[PDB]
Amino acid sequence: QRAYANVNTSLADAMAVNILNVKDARTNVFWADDAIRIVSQPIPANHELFAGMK
Amino acid sequence: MQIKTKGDLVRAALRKLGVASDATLTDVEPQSMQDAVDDLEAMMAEWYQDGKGIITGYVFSDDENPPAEGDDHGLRSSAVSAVFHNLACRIAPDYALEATAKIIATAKYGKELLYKQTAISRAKRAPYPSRMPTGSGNSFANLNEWHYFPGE
Amino acid sequence: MQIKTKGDLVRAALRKLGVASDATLTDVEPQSMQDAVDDLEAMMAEWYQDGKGIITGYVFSDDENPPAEGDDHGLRSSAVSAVFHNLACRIAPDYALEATAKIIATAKYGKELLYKQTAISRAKRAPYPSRMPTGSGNSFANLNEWHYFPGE
Amino acid sequence: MQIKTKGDLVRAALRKLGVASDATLTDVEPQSMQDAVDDLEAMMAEWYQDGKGIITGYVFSDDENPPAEGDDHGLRSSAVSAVFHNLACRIAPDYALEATAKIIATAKYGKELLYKQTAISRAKRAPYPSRMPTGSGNSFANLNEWHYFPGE
Amino acid sequence: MQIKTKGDLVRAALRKLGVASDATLTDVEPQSMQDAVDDLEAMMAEWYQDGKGIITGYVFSDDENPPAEGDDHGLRSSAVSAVFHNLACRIAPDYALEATAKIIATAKYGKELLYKQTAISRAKRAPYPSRMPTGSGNSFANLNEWHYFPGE
Repeated sequence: QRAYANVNTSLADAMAVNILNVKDARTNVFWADDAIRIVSQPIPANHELFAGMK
Repeated sequence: MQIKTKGDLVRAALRKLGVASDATLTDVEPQSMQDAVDDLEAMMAEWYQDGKGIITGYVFSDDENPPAEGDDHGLRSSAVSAVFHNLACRIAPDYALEATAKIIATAKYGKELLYKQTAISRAKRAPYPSRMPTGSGNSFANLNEWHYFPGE
Repeated sequence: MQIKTKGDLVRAALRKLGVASDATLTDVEPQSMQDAVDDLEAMMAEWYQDGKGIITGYVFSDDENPPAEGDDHGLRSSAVSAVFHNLACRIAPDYALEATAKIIATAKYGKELLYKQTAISRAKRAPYPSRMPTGSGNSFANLNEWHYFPGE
Repeated sequence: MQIKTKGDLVRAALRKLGVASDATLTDVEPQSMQDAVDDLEAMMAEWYQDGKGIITGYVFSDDENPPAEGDDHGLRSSAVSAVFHNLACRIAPDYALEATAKIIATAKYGKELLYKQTAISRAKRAPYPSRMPTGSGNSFANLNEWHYFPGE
Repeated sequence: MQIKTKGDLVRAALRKLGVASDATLTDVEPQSMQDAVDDLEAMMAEWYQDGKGIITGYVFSDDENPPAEGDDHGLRSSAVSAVFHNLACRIAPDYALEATAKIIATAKYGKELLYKQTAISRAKRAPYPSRMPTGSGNSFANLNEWHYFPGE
């Protein structure tokens, strides 16, 4: 379990959280290309709706 | 119909057993009537197994309203006979009695008629398994790529 | 329900036995109540075989509370009738009586109804054997190269 | 549980048989109590065939501590009813008595429930015979030259 | 065990029969004790057919020992109930009585449990016939010229 550690210490009682966004701004977004994926399926034919619809 | 309350059901059961009626000269005490009402409630709770038993429309009184007796049972007109016959059968033990053959037969017949309609409703057929094809006869289903039955 | 305590259960059992009820002008004796409560505890421990028996929601008292009487049984509303009928049948030999056929049949029916739901729940199918192939029709199994069922 | 000693089991058995209890005006002598405790020990030793019979956790008394009565039997909560019902059945003939039908039926049911779990655990399947090949599909065995199942 | 001698076995048998016990108001009769001890010795001898019958651990008294009563029987803890129940059944006709159904059933059960382990031990399979080959698979024996089983 220790092999998955991503921070040096844990959350110990009275630690202060800091909100990093303090003034409104339009964001800029960077990523690794595989970090965001899209799942797409056709509407199931056996649905209650789409009953007699071609 | 005159048997409108749990007290009425208990009185009918006692009249069937021959213990108390309107023509008698000695009557059972209200404590005994309350005990019989509690036995009726227990019997109906045992029958109606929290929705998976025999559905009749019986209403279970709450302890917030003090007297359970005096509340309308809510049964249909066709279940009163069965309910109070079964109640007489259940509460005959208390007075060192034994319900007669006619009472027992009527109790069995009434319970059977009580569950007949529920059994007819519950006799349902499961849908097609998830591994049936719909078949090519269903051209409309074929054109929509509905090639197998969903299941569940 | 007005039956909410082990004492109410014991009183109902004694009423059904005819030992002590208002209809017989006999009051319940504390020396007969402690024995009946001990029997009820023993019967429930025998039924609920440490989790592998007839689950009823019964609450077992502890030695910390001196009077076992007065504690709520915790039984669901659909179990009390069966439980007190069985208790009456079990404690009849203490007074050297014989529970009548109606009480015996009611105890049998109630015990069966008690175990019905747990039997339905426990009627489960074992998983596929570790040596069966998954077939070539399962897209996800083919993708993950899971040619054989996990087993166990 | 309220019953925590061999004498408690014996007194419960006498209560069932109707010979003596906490309300009776006549009682049985301590020598009879000791005889009943001896019969209980003999019956438990007969059941527990040196570990090859019925396992219940009963703790056999030792002669260094004088009174066999007074020791915790060590039984689980689910075995007390069975043990004292069979004890009552066994010691009924002493008082020119006969255990009743309900007591006998409960004794049989209790003994069956006592051995149920041990029977389930003892229902084991023997390993493969020493002349059975492991098959060529058993890759690890074939590589390690375990062509045949290990005999035992 | 608190039953350690032939006298304890005889006293238990008489108590079971109701001839002499503290449950009644009779003491064990000295002349009856000797006859019961003789019957017990005969029954052990008849059971244990000089080593080819039921093995129990019973120790047979000799002419040198003055009192037959007082010697430790030597039985294991799991045979006492069977021994003294069978003894009671056998010595009942001396007093023109008849042992009750529970006593007879317990005697049968005890004798069966007594012979269970010996039957398991004697359930042994005969060796291979001397005319059976060992098969070419038995490389060691076939090289050592043991082409057939030794038998006998």
